[PDB]
Amino acid sequence: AKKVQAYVKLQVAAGMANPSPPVGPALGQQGVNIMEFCKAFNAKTDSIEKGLPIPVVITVYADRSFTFVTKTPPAAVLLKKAAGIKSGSGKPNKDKVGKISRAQLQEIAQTKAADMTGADIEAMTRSIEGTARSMGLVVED
Amino acid sequence: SRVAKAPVVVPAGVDVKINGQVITIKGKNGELTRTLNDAVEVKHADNTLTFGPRDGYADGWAQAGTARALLNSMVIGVTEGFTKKLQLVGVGYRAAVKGNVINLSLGFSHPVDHQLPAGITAECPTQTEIVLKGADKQVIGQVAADLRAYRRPEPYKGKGVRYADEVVRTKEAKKK
Amino acid sequence: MFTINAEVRKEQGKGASRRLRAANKFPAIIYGGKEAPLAIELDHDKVMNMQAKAEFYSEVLTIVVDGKEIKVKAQDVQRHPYKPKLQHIDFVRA
Amino acid sequence: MLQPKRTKFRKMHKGRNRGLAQGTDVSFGSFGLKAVGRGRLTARQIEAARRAMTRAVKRQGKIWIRVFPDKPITEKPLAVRMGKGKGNVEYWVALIQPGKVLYEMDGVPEELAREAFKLAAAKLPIKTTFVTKTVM
Amino acid sequence: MKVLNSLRTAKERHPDCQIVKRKGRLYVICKSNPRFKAVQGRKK
RNA sequence: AGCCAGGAUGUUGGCUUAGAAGCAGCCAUCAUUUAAAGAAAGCGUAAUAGCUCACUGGUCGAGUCGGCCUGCGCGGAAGAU
Ligand SMILES: [Mg+2]
Ligand SMILES: [Mg+2]
Repeated sequence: AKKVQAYVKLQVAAGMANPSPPVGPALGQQGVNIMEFCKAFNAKTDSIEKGLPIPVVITVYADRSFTFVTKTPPAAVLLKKAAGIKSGSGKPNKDKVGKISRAQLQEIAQTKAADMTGADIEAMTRSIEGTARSMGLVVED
Repeated sequence: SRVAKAPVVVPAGVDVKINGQVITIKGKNGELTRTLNDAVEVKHADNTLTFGPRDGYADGWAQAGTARALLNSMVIGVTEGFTKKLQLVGVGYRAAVKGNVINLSLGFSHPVDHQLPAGITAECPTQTEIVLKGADKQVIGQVAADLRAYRRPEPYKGKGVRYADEVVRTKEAKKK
Repeated sequence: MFTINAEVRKEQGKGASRRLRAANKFPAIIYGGKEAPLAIELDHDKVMNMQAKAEFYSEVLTIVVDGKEIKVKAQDVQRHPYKPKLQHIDFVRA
Repeated sequence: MLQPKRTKFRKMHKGRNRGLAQGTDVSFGSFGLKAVGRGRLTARQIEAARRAMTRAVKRQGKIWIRVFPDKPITEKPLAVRMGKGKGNVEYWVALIQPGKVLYEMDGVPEELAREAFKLAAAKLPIKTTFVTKTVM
Repeated sequence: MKVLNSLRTAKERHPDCQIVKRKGRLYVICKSNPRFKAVQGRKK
């Protein structure tokens, strides 16, 4: 795509839509009106869910505020809810912190045929797994 | 060496006088004269200047490779001339042109003046923009050291006289 | 497969061999089977590099000495005490 | 600190350090650190140099120490009149002649052994060099 | 700038180091990061 | 060796997670669009951040590189009528 005008991502799982203690100014030090955080996020995030951590983009214009677009949950956060332990790594491959499988993973990788760089259904099966592996994973398909 | 192996071009207008090891190359913007090191051979004929060694002088290729980069620059200077660029940065810093005297007011109790050498003259567009124009390249860098040495770039506010090809890296005002 | 060019020694003992090494050569010897030992003198630089590939110590080498050919194998080697060179080598007519 | 556990005698004639070395090929590992200059190694030097290589290789790779103090060094302290008996044993040294393999190593790649044995050479009082196992 | 009699550790700290001669001694410039600046020697 | 730019993604990698996004941490060292590209060596700390960078491609056109056997010399090398 095109050149940069400040677009990154600062937030955790959807526990707060416009939070004070979590991020602070750092998300509204530029042109980010901390109001659109809930007045755009809720205005649009009540369409997929408001409970997984999603990283988004940021678009500030010379006019008023910004429009951000989401798209897919992070691969690593997916393992806390339904795969293994409560947080993830912590103590990775010293012991055997679990046994997921290729099956559980794919339903949240194939569904990403645009935001997941890859014209190969197969790649997502192992690429999303790439995020999910450092947390000490034995693959038992 | 590899510089030395590539000769220099002499287009029209150029003059080339080779009295042994004395050289006078003149064009449309000067009469640049230089005493050539003994251990060199700038030869003529054709429309070129080969730079070789002379038997009995040790280094030679380093010496004739220097004449290459020297006469190279000379031939450019007597046609197109050289231009450096000192942009001023740091408040209360004047720059104006009173002929061939540069007006500097760089935060001191005394505005410093600088008289320009021979063919190296110069001017100003504004109070933060200096631009010199000359023939010799050994001298514009020299004038640039004099003009620059007066007020060097302080590295905390990037203040002072700086080149325009200049990288003014800064660091943080300590801690606590 | 390696072929070493050698000349026969005209002297022997410590003086000549230190003089040989002073002359950037070094002695070696060929013995074995029914025939008599053969005192030889070798060019130093050539054998140093050869024996830097394991093949030297397990293959049949060919010594060319006065334009003939003696088939031998390396059997023992004296190396310089602390420099990368050679003081002497044994070859056996095996 | 390496030291003989017991010896027949406490004290020893000065003796000399003539001749060439016997330990001249790498006989246990794949790479070696060899003595070039001539001299005496104190037990404290050998220990300081042994540490340097073990810092560098983590708890990986095995190391052999081919030299051993064995020789007691005596000294008379300050403010003592000459004569009146041989000094007290203060520390222990090994006599080194050029060519002695001092240290060997095997279990790391050659490039790392040279680096690891090198971070030791600055601890030794004699010049040294890196040597390798050799076929035959 | 410090002295030291061993530039083997100077020339590798930052990439912008090269070592020159200059006078009788042997200097180690770095007009990129002037912290990493070494000399090798005294005088007369 | 110069120089053109590329140096894009799984990805704040999860992580004791105060902001840790390579980026003061814990460990791991997967695999993604490929000529390339590390869950990364660094300027940096509110955090992306920015640019060189590790890697290749277009260009340049006959050599480059530094270890052996060694002769000689340079640095290290400051004292008092
Ligand atoms: Mg004798
Ligand atoms: Mg001087």
